[PDB]
Parts: sequence; structure tokens; C-alpha cells
Amino acid sequence: HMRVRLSKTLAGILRHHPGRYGVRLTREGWARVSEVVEGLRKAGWSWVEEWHIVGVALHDPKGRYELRNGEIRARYGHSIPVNVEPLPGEPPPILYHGTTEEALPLIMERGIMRGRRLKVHLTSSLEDAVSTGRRHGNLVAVLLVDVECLRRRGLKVERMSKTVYTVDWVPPECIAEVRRES
Ligand SMILES: Nc1ncnc2c1ncn2[C@@H]1O[C@H](COP(=O)(O)OP(=O)(O)OC[C@H]2O[C@@H](O)[C@H](OP(=O)(O)O)[C@@H]2O)[C@@H](O)[C@H]1O
Ligand SMILES: [Cl-]
Ligand SMILES: [Cl-]
Ligand SMILES: [K+]
Ligand SMILES: [K+]
Ligand SMILES: [K+]
Ligand SMILES: [K+]
Repeated sequence: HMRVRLSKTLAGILRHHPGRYGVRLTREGWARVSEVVEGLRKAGWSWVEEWHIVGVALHDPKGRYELRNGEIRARYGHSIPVNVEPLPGEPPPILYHGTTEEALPLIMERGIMRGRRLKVHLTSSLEDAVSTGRRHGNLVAVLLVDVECLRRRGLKVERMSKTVYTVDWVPPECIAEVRRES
């Protein structure tokens, strides 16, 4: 079966619309795998069981998901209120945010903003930043973000996966450089 298709649906459940699949999340974002399974099956994923949902989490190349006995959550990316504790580690001095060239003027005015999500998402992987920008358009720009510039003004830069870090907002003055990718 197509793991990527099931993972995209699962990310939607755990980040955006759990109730549409019969799921209630705890305030830390955790879903009961059994509830996720039943909702997917009712939506036509007629073969899915716990084994497959757990497998999506374990095989995810990015570490999007976290498991503990009976439960699963998304580590980041949510548009519904959750509190996820950070993974250990310090952020590197530069992080990336992929976007579109068309967004640059308003980013240079208002900073990088969270939009519909709880946080602005940054990555230590330039390649991942490019692929994220490409979801929004073909003319991609990657912002290099000065992490100490965020931290010294009191903005926590929290590690959510091996490569993804969240921050409430990126002030325009903390954008060190723009790299073009067409
Ligand atoms: N001041 C502004 N004026 C105009 N535009 C602005 C401004 N600030 C930002 N923007 C743009 O708005 C779009 C928001 O879209 P958005 O919420 O989908 O954010 P975005 O960062 O793309 O997605 C998060 C997922 O991307 C990976 O970090 C990870 O995904 P993975 O789990 O696959 O690793 C994560 O979940 C973005 O274009 C952003 O630049
Ligand atoms: Cl456990
Ligand atoms: Cl978020
Ligand atoms: K649940
Ligand atoms: K995630
Ligand atoms: K973001
Ligand atoms: K954060």
C-alpha cells in the first residue's frame, strides 16, 4: 500500500481535524491509536489496523510522529491547540524556512508568521526547506534565520524532531539571508 498517502491523512488527523475521523486528542496532542484506526476504516481505509498506523510512525523519515503504548501524536505542525514538550538538544546557530518568492515582501514587513498553525516551523535541513517551499509554489526562496537573534529577544526555539524546530514568530531582522531556488 502507499505509506505516504496514509501518512498524509494521518498528519491531517493529528494536526488539524481529529474530530472528522472520530478522534479526541489530549492537550498534549495524543490520540488513541484504536480511535485513529476506526476513523480511517470508516473513511474507506478498509485494511488499516494498529500495526499499519504504528508502522507509519516508525517508518516516517522525518520523525513527524511519536508513539507510546496505545497512543500516537504529531510532534509539530498543529493548527489545533496542543502543548508538546521539546526534545533534548540545542538549536544550531542558523535554521532554514522554505517559502515562495511571492511571500518575501510581506515576510520582510511582518516577519515569518505562524499563519493557521500554532508555530512557525524551521528546519536544520536546507533540502527539507526547499521541499516545504515547493508545496506552495514553483519559485522557492529559503530564508536563513539567525537563531541567536530570536533567542536573545526572548523567543524560544524549541526542538520538535531531529531537524524541526518551532518558534512563535521570526522578526524580519533575524532573517540573515535569502537563497533562491527556481
Ligand atoms: N508574513 C508572511 N506573509 C506571507 N506569507 C508568510 C508570512 N509568514 C510566513 N508566510 C508563509 O505562509 C505559509 C504558511 O503555510 P504553512 O502553515 O503550511 O507553513 P509551512 O512552514 O509551509 O508548513 C509547516 C510544515 O512544513 C514543514 O516545516 C513541516 O512539515 P513536515 O512534517 O513535512 O516536515 C511543517 O509541518 C508559508 O509558505 C510561509 O512561508
Ligand atoms: Cl510506552
Ligand atoms: Cl504548529
Ligand atoms: K484519542
Ligand atoms: K509532526
Ligand atoms: K511554519
Ligand atoms: K517553540
